[PDB]
Amino acid sequence: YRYTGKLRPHYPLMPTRPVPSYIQRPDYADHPLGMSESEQALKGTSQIKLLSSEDIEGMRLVCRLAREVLDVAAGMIKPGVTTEEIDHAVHLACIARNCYPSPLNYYNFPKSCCTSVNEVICHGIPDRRPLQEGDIVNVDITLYRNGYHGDLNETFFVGEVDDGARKLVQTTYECLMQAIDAVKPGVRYRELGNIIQKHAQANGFSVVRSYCGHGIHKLFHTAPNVPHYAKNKAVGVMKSGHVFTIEPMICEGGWQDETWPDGWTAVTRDGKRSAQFEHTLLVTDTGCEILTRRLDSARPHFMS
Ligand SMILES: Cc1nc(-c2ccc(Cl)cn2)nc(NC[C@H](NCCCCc2ccccc2)c2ccccc2)c1Cl
Ligand SMILES: [Co+2]
Ligand SMILES: [Co+2]
Ligand SMILES: [Co+2]
Ligand SMILES: [K+]
Repeated sequence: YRYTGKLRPHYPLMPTRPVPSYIQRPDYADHPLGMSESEQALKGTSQIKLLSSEDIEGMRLVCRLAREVLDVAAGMIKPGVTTEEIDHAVHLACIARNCYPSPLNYYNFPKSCCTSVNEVICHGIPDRRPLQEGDIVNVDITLYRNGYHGDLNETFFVGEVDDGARKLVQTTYECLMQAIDAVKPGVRYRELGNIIQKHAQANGFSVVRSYCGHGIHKLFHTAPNVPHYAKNKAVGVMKSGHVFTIEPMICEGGWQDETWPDGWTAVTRDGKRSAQFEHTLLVTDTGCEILTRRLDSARPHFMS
């Protein structure tokens, strides 16, 4: 394998961390290959679930808790801290909230959250590498509670960053928020990618094509599929009661990705930087409810 940039994996990984048996598990937690029986039963299906009142309540609670856990991660972003230490703190923060960390053993994923530094687009595996000043780093959190998953991500600055970092992170955030702004019943899911790409393209950046936003509730990933690039052919129309994510991955250079021999880590083919943001949204009559918003602060961590 020829690495696309300077980043390398830092092994060995610590033994996987157990989740105490009192915390409710998703079906895949104990499947040997980490397969989700309830997801695979609905594979290849465009049909979007419409959430009941108790579904909505369950989605509200878990996305609130997921935010709390991301805020925990954010507080630890500094030079010399390893992504593995972030993951350990994340893992304990999920347990304290009586939640299962959804990434853990998801299709055998080894860790409790995804940490994506610089050229890693998404799905970075927490490891022994100390964060370096100048780095940007995305932490993507999902929690599982009483049957429901809640999912969000933010990109952070590691100490002081160069001007290109500031710009890429800002634009990425702007892309997310412009797409959230257009969410309301009757809007086509395929339109969000037109908005995202138009904004990224205007700022000299490209949009990753191989990963998408997703529906989420009792399933971690399900219908709808939500591309972040223009002229995509996404199937579906937004409706009051739909719950899904927008999670645009935006690149300094070109849009193309490939995966490390670990089966998970997705990196730019040119080794330039990528940034990402994610909220889980609920479609309402006025627009959408941002289930994963910060409740006690106006902005994402990179601003404050
Ligand atoms: C954004 C995103 N993230 C993930 C993801 C998975 C694991 C971790 Cl640790 C972090 N993120 N998985 C995703 N999708 C997984 C997905 N699975 C959803 C359920 C389908 C069940 C199924 C049936 C047969 C073969 C594969 C999958 C899928 C599988 C194959 C092609 C596209 C998407 C997505 Cl969209
Ligand atoms: Co993912
Ligand atoms: Co996520
Ligand atoms: Co997601
Ligand atoms: K990154």
